[PDB]
Amino acid sequence: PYANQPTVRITELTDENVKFIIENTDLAVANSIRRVFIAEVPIIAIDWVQIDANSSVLHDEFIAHRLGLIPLTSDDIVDKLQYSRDCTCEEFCPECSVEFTLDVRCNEDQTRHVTSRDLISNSPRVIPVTSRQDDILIVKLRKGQELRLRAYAKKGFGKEHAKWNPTAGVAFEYDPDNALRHTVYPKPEEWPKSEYSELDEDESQAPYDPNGKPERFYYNVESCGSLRPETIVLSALSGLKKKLSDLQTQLSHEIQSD
Amino acid sequence: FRKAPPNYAMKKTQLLKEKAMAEDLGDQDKAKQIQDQLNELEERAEALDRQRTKNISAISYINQRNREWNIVESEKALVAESHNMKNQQMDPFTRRQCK
Amino acid sequence: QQPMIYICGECHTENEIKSRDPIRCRECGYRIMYKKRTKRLVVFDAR
Amino acid sequence: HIDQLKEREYNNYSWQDLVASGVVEYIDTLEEETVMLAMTPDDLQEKEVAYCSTYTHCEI
Amino acid sequence: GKRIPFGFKHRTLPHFIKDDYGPESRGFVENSYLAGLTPTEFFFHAMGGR
Amino acid sequence: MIIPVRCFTCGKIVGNKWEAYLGLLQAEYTEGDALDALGLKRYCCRRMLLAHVDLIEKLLNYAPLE
Amino acid sequence: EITPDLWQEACWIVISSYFDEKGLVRQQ
Amino acid sequence: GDATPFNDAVNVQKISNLLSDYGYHLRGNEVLYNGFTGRKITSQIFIGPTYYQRLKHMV
Amino acid sequence: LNGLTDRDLCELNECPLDPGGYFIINGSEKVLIAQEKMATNTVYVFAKKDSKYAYTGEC
Amino acid sequence: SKTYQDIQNTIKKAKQDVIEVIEKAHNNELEPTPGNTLRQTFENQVNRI
Amino acid sequence: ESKKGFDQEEVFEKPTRETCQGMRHAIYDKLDDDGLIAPGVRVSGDDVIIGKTVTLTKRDCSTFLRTSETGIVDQVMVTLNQEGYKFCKIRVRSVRIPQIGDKFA
Amino acid sequence: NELIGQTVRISQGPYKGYIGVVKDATESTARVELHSTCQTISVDRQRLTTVGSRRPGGM
Amino acid sequence: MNAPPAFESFLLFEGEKKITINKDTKVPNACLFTINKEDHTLGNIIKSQLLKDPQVLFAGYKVPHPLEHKIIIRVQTTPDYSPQEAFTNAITDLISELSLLEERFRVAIKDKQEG
Ligand SMILES: [Zn+2]
Ligand SMILES: [Zn+2]
Ligand SMILES: [Zn+2]
Repeated sequence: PYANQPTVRITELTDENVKFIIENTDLAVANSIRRVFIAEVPIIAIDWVQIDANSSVLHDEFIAHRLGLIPLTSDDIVDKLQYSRDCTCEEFCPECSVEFTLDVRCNEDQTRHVTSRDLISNSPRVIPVTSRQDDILIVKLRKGQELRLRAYAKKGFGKEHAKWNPTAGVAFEYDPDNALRHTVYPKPEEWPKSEYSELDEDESQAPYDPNGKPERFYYNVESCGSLRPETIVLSALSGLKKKLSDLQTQLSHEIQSD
Repeated sequence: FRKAPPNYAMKKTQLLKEKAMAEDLGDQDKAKQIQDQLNELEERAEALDRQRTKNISAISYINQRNREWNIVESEKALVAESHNMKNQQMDPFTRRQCK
Repeated sequence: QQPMIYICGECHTENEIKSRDPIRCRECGYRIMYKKRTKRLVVFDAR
Repeated sequence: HIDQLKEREYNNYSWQDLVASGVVEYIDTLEEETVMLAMTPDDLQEKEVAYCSTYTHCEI
Repeated sequence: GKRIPFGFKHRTLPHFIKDDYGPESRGFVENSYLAGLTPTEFFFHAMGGR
Repeated sequence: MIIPVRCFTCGKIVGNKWEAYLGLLQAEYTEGDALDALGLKRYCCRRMLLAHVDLIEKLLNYAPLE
Repeated sequence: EITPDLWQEACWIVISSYFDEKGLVRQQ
Repeated sequence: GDATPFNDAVNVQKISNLLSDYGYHLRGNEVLYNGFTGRKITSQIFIGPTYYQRLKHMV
Repeated sequence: LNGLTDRDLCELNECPLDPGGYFIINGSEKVLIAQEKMATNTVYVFAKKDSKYAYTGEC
Repeated sequence: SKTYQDIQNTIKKAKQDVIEVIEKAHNNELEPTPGNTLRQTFENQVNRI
Repeated sequence: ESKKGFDQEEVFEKPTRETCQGMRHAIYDKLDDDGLIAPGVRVSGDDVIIGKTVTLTKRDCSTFLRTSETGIVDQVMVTLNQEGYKFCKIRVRSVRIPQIGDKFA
Repeated sequence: NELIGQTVRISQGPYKGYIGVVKDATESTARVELHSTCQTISVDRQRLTTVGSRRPGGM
Repeated sequence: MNAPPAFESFLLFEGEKKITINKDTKVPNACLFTINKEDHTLGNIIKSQLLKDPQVLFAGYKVPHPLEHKIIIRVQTTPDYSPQEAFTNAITDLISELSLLEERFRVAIKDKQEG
């Protein structure tokens, strides 16, 4: 009636993606982690843009939208900030936000690539991803056009807006050979082999294995720059464990109060 | 005391200078207008390339060459078609043959 | 004491137009001309 | 004509030379009723059991 | 209700030849939508679909 | 109009690759070998850069001043 | 000398030359 | 890709043979997983890029 | 705007891709739709059966 | 691909059948059905094929 | 704006709850004293765009945003027409995220 | 009334830090038309703080 | 214009309870937990964890409408076991397992990094 003892095995770890394998867990627990990578992992992203002069050919909201999608390195800050709606302040704080500032005027004759080099932060640690490969083009200005704005980055997760989504793509997979026949091929040999298939080039799918559950879920979490790919994971495990602890506290209050 | 090619009056002055050259049956006004117009055209084309000196100049060179490599890739694919003329069996295409 | 400043079309020079004025540029002569951005607070959600 | 026409915009060869040289023609609908038109040029102007063998135009 | 009619003089398109009652010359599309339709029968299929 | 910041499907940043990709095509790379020299594997991310049409270069021709 | 089965590349050169010379709204 | 209408060089066996050289099923099907439970869908779904438009009739 | 190059279409705030072919009448672009009619100067023998006539040589 | 062959054969037999109806009528052997002209019995045989 | 008659004349003017008699329940201070809203200003349905009065004291004759339209004023241009009257065109922009009910082909 | 027509800034609750102009205020709530979104929400009048938009030096 | 604000999927209003137990009357020993502002992330792990309990006779979850952010979890147990403690024990061990999975992922990182 009790818990299971999952085991992890990182196969590849770079600074852009992690490939691990989780064994001995349920498919629901392994898929619910996959969803926590995408939505509920906090990250810093520009979310408040005050435009003082915009004379580019793009809009006013086209700039602000393209600025929200610029990934900012949240890595130890993001767990010290508060959500904006919970800061006991009036008009953003250093303790719930990070302030940015873009001031660009094209004076020369060639066109200006306003890139994210121009976004100057007030904290040295939350910067757009420029640290160590070009930069995210924001606009191109002509001679005489300009852009001054100041912006604010707050904490959030990918369930509100996708801009707060820390991943490029999560590649979940389980049971590479159709051993459980969770999928049923009409012609099983037209199908290419998985990357993880422990199968020879002779046979097409594994023979049917009647009593058997999924384990060995293979993951490949790829970061967008904002968090490091093993911090996305360690944070999704803690974010899930915290949703559950909160549910349990509210449950014990509902039980004792009935 | 303000010059007329500064700044945005450039094209309008170009057409108006052509109109002033065309309105004249005197050759002197026509030649003065032709010289002024060629000088204004060169100055404006120089100003236009200098602003397009960066990052538009870079995409012109890539498009000019992409259609070039398509006219190259087309002819090499055509030679590959002519060479692969050994046997054309497979089904999924048909065609009329009347009378 | 704000005189309602406009920007020319073809000149891009700010003119002062008060009421009962011809809309023409203070130079080069242009009948089309546009208004300047507001001074109010423009705040967007980068969203 | 294909080679000269590939080197247009590098000198000055154009569609009007194809019309003037007598290669293409503007046929219209009341005159199209007495053309015998081939649809593609190789394949309808090759040699089999005969369909017509008297084509007079061909489609681009 | 009939086959494709002789819209030009005694033929259905200018590609065919005068007095051609055969199947292809009067509208019988013999391809499928997966193989695609020949140019003449694209047109006849449109005359029908109108 | 201007290269999107992220791939719509995936999430991956493709905003910094339009200049690099036009530079590789200017060099000599074929268009499929430029797209993985940049590091774009999924075909979701690869259509962002193939299909992109850059209009802001045409919109910059309409100078407000000079 | 004739043009054979190298003809899809050549069928479209005369189409491109036609559309350079005559736009699409030439009839107006 | 080229999708001119009457073209004899393109057909679906030829596109299918190319697609299977990039490691996909030659007919375009793929094996999707449910996003809500994570379990594979027992039918292979036909996924690929098509050009959509957005018509001006907004609600 | 005629025979005018491409920098100058853009200096007049225009697009070089505009086809042309339309009028500006009170600041509206208007197009003239082409109207068809019967060819003149040509004899056409019809047959109206819904009258007193067997045949009719219009011109 | 065996079905493709079965279909191409049926279609070629059919295009062949209508050619013989056309020959017969071109040499005046397609005798009219009692109730139809010639061009209607011809078109009927063809549409049946 | 025009010369309607001897006693009647239109003019671009902020109306005031003092002299302009016909007058709407709206916010007229969104538009500045020129009687024209300025670029960058958020508007909504039945906000006043071009303040205009016609003399009778003055009636209000101003133009309003179409109900439920809701944009941000994009640019305002002022000029004269063939008759030499002040004539302005305001355009209003409105960002449309693809919500449900939107038609895609 | 008093604050109808003024630019405020929502300073608590879920819409914190969001700017708009008050449309209708009562003794308790106010309707703010938000500047970014295309919507008019009804917020409590104590969650607001006036920001104003003025220019000095008028010379 | 009728678009709901996106924080409405996770932020609790004023007056809404997180979780709400209702005894079910058709069968004995069955309850319905109604969680607000939750989705298939939390509803699926609890159900699959409850199906491991041998004393649980039914467990399921549904999302009544996707435009609304509420799930219902129906649990039925054996008469010596209330579904209040089935649901509690299904969380306690789901927590213990996620915490252990975190410890193991962390040591496997620090061994992969130089090791
Ligand atoms: Zn704060
Ligand atoms: Zn002027
Ligand atoms: Zn992608």
